[PDB]
Amino acid sequence: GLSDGEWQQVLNVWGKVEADIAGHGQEVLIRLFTGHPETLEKFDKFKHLKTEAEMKASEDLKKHGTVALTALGGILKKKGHHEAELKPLAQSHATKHKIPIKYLEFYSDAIIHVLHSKHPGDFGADAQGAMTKALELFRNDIAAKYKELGFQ
Ligand code: HEM
Ligand SMILES: O=N[O-]
Ligand SMILES: [S]
Repeated sequence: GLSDGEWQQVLNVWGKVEADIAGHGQEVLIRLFTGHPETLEKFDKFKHLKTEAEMKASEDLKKHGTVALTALGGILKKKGHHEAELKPLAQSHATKHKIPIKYLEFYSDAIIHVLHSKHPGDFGADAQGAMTKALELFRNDIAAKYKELGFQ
């Protein structure tokens, strides 16, 4: 788990996302898709996009970015007591969307990158530590459900 101090830092950083959830959610998926084009292939409805500019221009991409980061935000605000929130995501991502856990690692990395890129000099070493631990906690708990489902 995380200490109370660490959860405080996590949710303080999340304040930055909450002020522009769609812009942050869009940049996260653009960073995913451009750094790891295999990820793009899991979305039939984005799979049409060839270029980053079409990605930037895509209002449905922004919308999905909003859906995804809102769901992460809700999970983070449970400070690890997130069993009921994780279950359906584990199930849909492992069994319907067929998303290898490695791609959730790429996604977590993309969140860190995007925070530094939008807030350079304002995402301090303590905050990156705490945010990385929360994301790892999420991945570990999801990984347990994937194992249960035989996906990984
Ligand atoms: C923190 C990580 C993530 C969160 C919180 C998240 C959340 C969500 C949510 C709330 C939905 C809609 C509800 C559902 O289908 O369960 C969704 C749909 C989906 N997610 Fe994720 N997701 C995450 C990571 C990923 C990653 C890494 C990928 C692929 C590389 C992915 C692929 C998808 C796909 C394909 C859909 C279906 C999209 C559609 O409507 O056509 N997700 N995600
Ligand atoms: O909760 N103090 O690390
Ligand atoms: S997603």
